[PDB]
Amino acid sequence: MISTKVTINCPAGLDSKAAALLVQKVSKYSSSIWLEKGERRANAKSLLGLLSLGVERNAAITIITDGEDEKKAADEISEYFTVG
Repeated sequence: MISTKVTINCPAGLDSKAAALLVQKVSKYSSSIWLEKGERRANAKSLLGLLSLGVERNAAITIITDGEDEKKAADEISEYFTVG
């Protein structure tokens, strides 16, 4: 189980476009993947869960990965949220 803290460097945070792209990207991994904002939590495979987080631009978020590829998933999700 890996916890990595990141800043959402996305113009409208996790809006429809950014949440939908995360859901697509995250299907490539075998690991369970969740995002956490304070006490709000969502499975990264759930468009509805991601949207319900209400993540805005520059929000501090925790990426939680758990499974065979958990370190790869953690690095690539953090990269997606800082660089694009």
